[PDB]
Amino acid sequence: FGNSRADMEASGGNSFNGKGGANASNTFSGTLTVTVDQVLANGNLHVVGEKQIAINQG
Amino acid sequence: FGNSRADMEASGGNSFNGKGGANASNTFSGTLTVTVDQVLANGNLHVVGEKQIAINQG
Repeated sequence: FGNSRADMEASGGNSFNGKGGANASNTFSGTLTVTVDQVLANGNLHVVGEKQIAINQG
Repeated sequence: FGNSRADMEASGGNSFNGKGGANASNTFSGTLTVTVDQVLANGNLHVVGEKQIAINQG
């Protein structure tokens, strides 16, 4: 053990941090009058409708 | 990996912000006496009227 033959010192480190995420949203509010353009075999009604508003510059 | 052969660093950005809008309004308040100048086939009355006021300088 003389002459620092067995003296030793070591250190080590390892680090990892990952993360992730996502999100989506949508809202819609209004009222629209549509018209029936087809009646299906079970009585369900296909409906289509369009509202066009022009206010000033569009 | 010596001589910084694999060391690297990059950055990037992209931004966009658009917006728009319009609005219109009108108000009218008053009283006017008009005259019937036509009676339609369903009894509705076509009416026309004019009021002219001159106060001082117009």
